[PDB]
Amino acid sequence: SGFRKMAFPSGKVEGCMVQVTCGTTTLNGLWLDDVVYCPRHVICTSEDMLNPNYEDLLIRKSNHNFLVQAGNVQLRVIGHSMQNCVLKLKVDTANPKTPKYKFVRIQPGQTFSVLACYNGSPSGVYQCAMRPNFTIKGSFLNGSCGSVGFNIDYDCVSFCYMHHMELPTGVHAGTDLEGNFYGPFVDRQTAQAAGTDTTITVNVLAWLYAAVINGDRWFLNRFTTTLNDFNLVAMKYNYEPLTQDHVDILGPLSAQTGIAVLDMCASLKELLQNGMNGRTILGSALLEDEFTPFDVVRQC
Repeated sequence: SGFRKMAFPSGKVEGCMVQVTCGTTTLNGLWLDDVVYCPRHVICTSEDMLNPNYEDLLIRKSNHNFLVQAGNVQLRVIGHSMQNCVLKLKVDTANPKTPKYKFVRIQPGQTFSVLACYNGSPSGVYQCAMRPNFTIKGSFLNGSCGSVGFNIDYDCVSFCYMHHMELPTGVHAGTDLEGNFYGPFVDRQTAQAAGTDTTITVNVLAWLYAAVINGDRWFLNRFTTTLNDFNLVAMKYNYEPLTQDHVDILGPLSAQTGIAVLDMCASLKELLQNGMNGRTILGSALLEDEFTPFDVVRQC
């Protein structure tokens, strides 16, 4: 037993991180098949980021301006194009370590694993959630740019996130591997607002279920509730409102624990209306939202 915030094993993706250097900028790229994916602001200087025009600046770049380095060996670049905010560098060799992979755009509230890198080398791996405002709360020092996040299913790596930039509020932002940003952000160094960060209600429910599985039961009050009353209480407290789909997804956990979903909603409402009084749940003094229902089932 016990319950940890695990991340997927990272060996398949480590096999794929390279370093891309253009002009005086250096960040990390993703070498899959005979293509390398990286953020396009690899081509920008620092004064460039204040207001960059990417077609204009890309037009003063040719194939030999880009240094792709994998471990100690240099990749030969034989084509370059820009798909939204990712640059794609066609190189002359396939990655012999390319896994079975896919590019998927996740939805808010789902989770993934980030492999944090600097200079094409990994330094760490951690599990994080796509916030409802499409930012994430990561760990990214300079040169982390181009780090990717991913899920693994059996043998197949679904890439879902590539890091682009840190907002002036310390949260981070990025794109799918087709270059479209998660959220209303742009790759420009200007003041950009993230909206209200709400809590991923269904995840919190899944975690309370994980808590019951592992013996932590003290929050299980004697009430029940309705979906409407619960959304009332959720919206007062900046909680993403609960839908019958959410209730369905928690079916497995419901049946395993013998606790109806709406009874769980009653207990969660009570926790929202009265704090935790100093008790913990699974060793946390606050309500966790970075585990999906699928996360909880996989671990348990």
